[PDB]
Amino acid sequence: MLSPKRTRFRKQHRGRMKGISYRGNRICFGRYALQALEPAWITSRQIEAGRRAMTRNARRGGKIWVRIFPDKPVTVRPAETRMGSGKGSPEYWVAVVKPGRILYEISGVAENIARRAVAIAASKMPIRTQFIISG
Amino acid sequence: DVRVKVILECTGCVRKSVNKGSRGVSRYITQKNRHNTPSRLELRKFCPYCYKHTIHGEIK
Amino acid sequence: INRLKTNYIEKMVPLLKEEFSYSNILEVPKVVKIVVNCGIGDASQNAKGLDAAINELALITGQRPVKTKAKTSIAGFKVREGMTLGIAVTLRGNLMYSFLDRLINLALPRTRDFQGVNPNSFDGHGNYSVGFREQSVFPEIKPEIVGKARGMDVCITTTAKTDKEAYKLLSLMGMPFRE
Amino acid sequence: GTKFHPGKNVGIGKDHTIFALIDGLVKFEKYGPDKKKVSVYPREIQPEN
Amino acid sequence: RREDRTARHVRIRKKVEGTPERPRLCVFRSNKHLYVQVIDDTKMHTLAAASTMQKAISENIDYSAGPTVEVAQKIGEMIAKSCLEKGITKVAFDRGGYPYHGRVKALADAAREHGLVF
RNA sequence: AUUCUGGUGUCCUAGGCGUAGAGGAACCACACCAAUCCAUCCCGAACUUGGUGGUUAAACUCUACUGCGGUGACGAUACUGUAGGGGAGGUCCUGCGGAAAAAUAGCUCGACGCCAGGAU
RNA sequence: GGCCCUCGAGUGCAAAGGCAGAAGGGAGCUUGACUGCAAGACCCACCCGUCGAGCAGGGACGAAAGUCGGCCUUAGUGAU
Repeated sequence: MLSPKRTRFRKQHRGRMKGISYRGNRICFGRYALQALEPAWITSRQIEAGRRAMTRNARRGGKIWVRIFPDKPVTVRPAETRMGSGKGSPEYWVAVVKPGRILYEISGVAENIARRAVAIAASKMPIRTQFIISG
Repeated sequence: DVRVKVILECTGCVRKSVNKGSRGVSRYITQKNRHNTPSRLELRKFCPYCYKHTIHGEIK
Repeated sequence: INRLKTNYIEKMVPLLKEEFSYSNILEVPKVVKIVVNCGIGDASQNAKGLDAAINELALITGQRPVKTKAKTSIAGFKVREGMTLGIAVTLRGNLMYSFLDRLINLALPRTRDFQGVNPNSFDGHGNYSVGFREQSVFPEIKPEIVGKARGMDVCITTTAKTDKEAYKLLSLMGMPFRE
Repeated sequence: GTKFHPGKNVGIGKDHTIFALIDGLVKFEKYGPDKKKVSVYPREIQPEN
Repeated sequence: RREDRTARHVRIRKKVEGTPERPRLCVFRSNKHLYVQVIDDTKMHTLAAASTMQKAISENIDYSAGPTVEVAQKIGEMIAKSCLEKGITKVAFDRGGYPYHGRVKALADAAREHGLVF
């Protein structure tokens, strides 16, 4: 659960997810990487669960990197309660991901195995991801 | 009863009366801290009945 | 006139021109001021021994120190001053050179276990300080009449640059070094 | 506060309110290092056809 | 020493120059050779000038270059002499970055007593 | 009429630093002393006063290079005015019109006005 | 005490906007925290609020030009 450490303010707005993610398009560390297509609000439970499942299929060697970190909070109001009377406490933290953004990077395994691994990591996530080789 | 408005009269135009152009004490009400400046204020100021620029004595 | 100051301007002016090879005489490294600091902590409470310490240093030369005050202690009081600390002289001119060389002759024989001052103890850009654990090094002090034994230091402020220039300046001045 | 600063022909008040002293058109000049001025200039001839 | 003195000039100038109709008397001072000049309202040109660098009274003056009380007293009449020749009564006397004490004050004294009341 | 040095602006980082060199005939600055004018919360460091016997070293002024700082396109792209369209999945696509920021090419080591004094 | 970025400090009290030889820090002298007003604007349903060139008198400070009718600005308040 990749939670932020004491941010400025507690609760904040929803905004929205216009535009393509331009910056997190490039690959730094890995040679293979998982990249997003549809925008979504990706919880830390979804990140961690992707990272675990991808790690399980690394096996002999090869290092994995995450490139998305949540930051934004989301509040669900006290369960079964009428409208109004302030906001609720933040339950979970989410990464606003837009189209064409890197989620996971990986290097140092055979292209056989990396592709197998990212299938599982794709299956754990809520969005239509895709595999990208470049580095 | 800690910081108080106070009654700066004049020592110039002390209370006189008769002869149409009546004297009529000028006055200024303004604030001082009672604790800070325990001795009474004694500022110089304009008084439109004196026509000068008198000493404005403090009282109560 | 002091034995340093008369010999300094006559003999000691063109001497350091040989080593460093300067253009003009004025740029040949020299002393601008001496600052005799004495930063006391407990003298905020009671400053009678501190007043005595003022008289101690003024009766060496004639020139007196200034009563130092702190940057920020603990007070709301904005219109008037904060918490006092200690004393500091600012020496210049003839009296500067007087106090400078007669410190080395009259005062330094009184300090025991004194091989000398540290040679590699400069700031970098040609300035220096020397610290003494007692302010009873001077000839005038007597250890029974003083209120409190409170040490001190002396800052030598020169127009120098390299670390070889300050050490050689002190050598020409006449200071008993270490190593 | 003084976002804009007072220029020529122009008063500046107790609240940093900037008001014109004379007739004429308003001018927002460039002050030097990253600030703004305001001066006022009357205009010579104004023709009507 | 000179570094700090331009600050002293700018502080006074930016306060002095701000209000219009400025026939200002600008005095200078130096280790050698003392100078002074009067400047336009719009700050374009200068109306009347005087100095120990100038040829008239520099040959009449005794001291080498001319920063002293005597020569300044002489200049204080000559600077007020040119102004009334031009036809300018009141001016705005400027320090120019020097504390108002000795030579500048002596200059002001002869400037006042001449007829040039500023 | 032209060029310097000293004073005053318009113009404010195409105008600022660094590096490298150069200037004392003048002007400008550092070194001499301080009864007195006057001064130091101490100190002629500074302010001030009286003198000159040194110097272009520091500052200041002037000539260079782009090392930095600064400014900075064209093209595209994001975005958006207006007229439409696709998706239930939450935003996307089109015509018509405006158009960044960033990045880079490249541009810069001031310009220009008046006055005082010197030189052609 | 020296060096180096230089305004990230401070600005009685929350924040925002401001403030360099300064609106920030120190000293000298004082009381414009003054009477009589006021062209003209801003803000608005009304009630209310806000800025004010300038003139008149009588002062303050300065050599002078000038600056001063409270506070660096926006809260510290109630009609009849």
